[PDB]
Amino acid sequence: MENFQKVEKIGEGTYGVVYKARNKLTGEVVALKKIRTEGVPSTAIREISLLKELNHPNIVKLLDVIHTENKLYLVFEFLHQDLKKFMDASALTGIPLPLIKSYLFQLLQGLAFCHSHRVLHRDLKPQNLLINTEGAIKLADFGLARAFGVPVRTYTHEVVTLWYRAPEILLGCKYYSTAVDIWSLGCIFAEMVTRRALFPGDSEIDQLFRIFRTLGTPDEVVWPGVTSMPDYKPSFPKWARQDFSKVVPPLDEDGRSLLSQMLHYDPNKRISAKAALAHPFFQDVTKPVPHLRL
Ligand SMILES: Cc1nc(C)c(-c2ccnc(Nc3ccc(N(C)C)cc3)n2)s1
Repeated sequence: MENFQKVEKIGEGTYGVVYKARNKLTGEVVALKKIRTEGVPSTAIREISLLKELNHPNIVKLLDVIHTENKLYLVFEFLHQDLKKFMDASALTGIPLPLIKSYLFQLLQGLAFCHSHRVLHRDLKPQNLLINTEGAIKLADFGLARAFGVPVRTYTHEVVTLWYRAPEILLGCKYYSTAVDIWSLGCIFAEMVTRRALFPGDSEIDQLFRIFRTLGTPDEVVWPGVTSMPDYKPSFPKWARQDFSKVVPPLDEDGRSLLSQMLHYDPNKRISAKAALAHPFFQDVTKPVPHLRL
């Protein structure tokens, strides 16, 4: 739009490229997401528009949705840093535990809010988790999946990450729930603690087999109905489960306990965002300040 001046390519999401822009009028700076051209589906517009109402302290506010020349522009509140970069910058030392815990608690609140309104993210990842100098962390691109859909190949000619995708999605379940966001957050939680991706799969089956190698191949005992999933193959190699003490050290037992409940195979046994908030892991939760470099 003519009311925005692109300052820099802040990223390239699934539905489109994201830019840091300057409203030539208001003078406010925002992150402008342009989504590519038959005229854009009406259903999407109406769905995306509803998102303008779901406002929460831990959800990146969607200021306006601009649909001109039959193109889509999502105007979001701008934040100075994503979790990915912050992590890379913390690589040598690592993010302090008090901060990791504050971030998880805030993300969980955001999720609780979204899940209570029957809205899920479906594609949580370090790249759409934004932080500010205030010690707050926010979820970006919420509800955009129900608007369109994330494939395995992107227009940016790059590659879609499956590292945080819940097993029910990889196994073909087409009617997944809020539980998929909990799984992703769990994978992110573990990544913050170890400074290494939990399940860095390079393909769908490679992704599924890395999960299996660590948590063990799911069966009807631990996941009733798993063998009935569309893509479940009786020929899946049978891997034994591995202790969480080796999965995410030196995370304390409360943290390990919580992560374990966030990583349960059965979506129904997977702890909810609301319940996660009552976990003893957050008994001593605080809100530290990140040492950000901008
Ligand atoms: C994918 C994304 N989708 C949305 C809606 C994003 C967003 C929203 C608000 N601020 C920022 N800020 C921001 C993003 C990246 C960086 N980098 C330095 C990579 C700095 C600030 N990013 S990111």
